[PDB]
Amino acid sequence: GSSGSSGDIVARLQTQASATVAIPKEHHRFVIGKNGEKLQDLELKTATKIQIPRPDDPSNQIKITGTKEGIEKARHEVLLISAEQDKRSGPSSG
Repeated sequence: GSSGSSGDIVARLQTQASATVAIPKEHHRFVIGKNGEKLQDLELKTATKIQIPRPDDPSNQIKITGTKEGIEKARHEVLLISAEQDKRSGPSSG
């Protein structure tokens, strides 16, 4: 037992929310893609509005807006990737 017990509290879905993910500017790239395809796929697959801060801005937290399910998908992916980096081992070859 580590996670779960999501539960569901009676709540309408006639609104829009927005969340953020605190990550290092070094991982922001791993979310955008080698040339700039990753972010694209995410924005679509999740159908959310991802917004990454400039490489000179003191803001290293990404913004995700959309459907409770959409933002979640992007938040779960953006985190999974950024997390793996933290558990790195050596010189990522390839």
